[PDB]
Amino acid sequence: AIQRTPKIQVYSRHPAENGKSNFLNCYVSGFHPSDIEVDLLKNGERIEKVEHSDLSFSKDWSFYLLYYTEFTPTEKDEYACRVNHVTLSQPKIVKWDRDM
Amino acid sequence: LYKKLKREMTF
Amino acid sequence: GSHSMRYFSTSVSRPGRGEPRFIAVGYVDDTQFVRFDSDAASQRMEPRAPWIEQEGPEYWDEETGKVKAHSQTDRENLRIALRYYNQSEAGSHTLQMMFGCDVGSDGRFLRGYHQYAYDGKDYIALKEDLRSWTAADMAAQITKRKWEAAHVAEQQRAYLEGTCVDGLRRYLENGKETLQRTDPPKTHMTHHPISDHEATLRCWALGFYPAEITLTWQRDGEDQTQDTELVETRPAGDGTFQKWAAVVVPSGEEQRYTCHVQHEGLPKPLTLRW
Repeated sequence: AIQRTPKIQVYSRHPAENGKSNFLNCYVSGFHPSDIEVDLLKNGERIEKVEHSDLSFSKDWSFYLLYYTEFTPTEKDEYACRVNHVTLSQPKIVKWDRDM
Repeated sequence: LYKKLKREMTF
Repeated sequence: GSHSMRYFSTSVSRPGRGEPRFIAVGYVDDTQFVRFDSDAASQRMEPRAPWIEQEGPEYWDEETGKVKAHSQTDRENLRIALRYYNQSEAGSHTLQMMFGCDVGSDGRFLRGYHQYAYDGKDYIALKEDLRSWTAADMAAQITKRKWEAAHVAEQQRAYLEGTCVDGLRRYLENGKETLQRTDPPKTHMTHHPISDHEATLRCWALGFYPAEITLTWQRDGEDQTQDTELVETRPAGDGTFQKWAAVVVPSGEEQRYTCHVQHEGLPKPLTLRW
């Protein structure tokens, strides 16, 4: 029952413009087993309406999921992505960079 | 178009 | 150019919570089209692509009948495997399954795939010659000996070549708008100091389809893969994809570096310099 730590990437769909409607994507990949919990945060608070893509895997049998939500960033607002998995001693939180 | 094995075969 | 269509099946047991969970998704190249979910209340194959919503209900009823047949096949496949390996039923185990076919630029058959994986490792799979099976462990040799005697390799070969290809052929017509397009990436560099003696050079590729791409860094025309950080290609969510690679460089030696991008939608590969 092999295990894989997920590769987390948080990012905007289009390069961010403050006050313009974008999509926030958190993309986890290369993990195993398949059960995973992903949340999206605004200043540390979980975002309610969030859809995820369908469960699929790559050629190496490693799963990848895409959690996405529509949002309009500001200068102030902090966003992040929180992922827990059986391979993680604690949930890992990834803050969204405009340049990543 | 999904696979259909006429007689479904298991391990 | 060449094209591909794949179905990915994932089954997971949940011992205290009852029946295993089955999830299957269709793909043409990097574009998803259908999906199916065991726990979904619809209990039907659902379109995830706009160009496949036009199919008649005769189509949907046929597909949703076969995917349910596979779902219960894998549910019993899981029971056989917990027996085969003698793992306790308290544990939760996974069975992944993939099948599909490839075609050339003109549409002729190229390759085919029929394979399973148990708990992330290869269990069984169909060889490229499509007359034989590769079986890792002695549990899979049993199923191999089962599937050889039942002539399974011949029936799937008929599917893969006959049915898998013809469906891919109509899909590539139905979706000519989206599928057969190729989106060139929009590229640029970003510069991010860390110390006063160092800086970070990042080379971006944005909004490209298909997702297959090659990113490269160089110094004076010589390849730098030593210091390179390169992220896995990520879906943009709109149907396109994004990727970037980065190197830490001594400041101010920057224009001494070049970034090189290759993609199908590019007539010639690109060279970016700071």
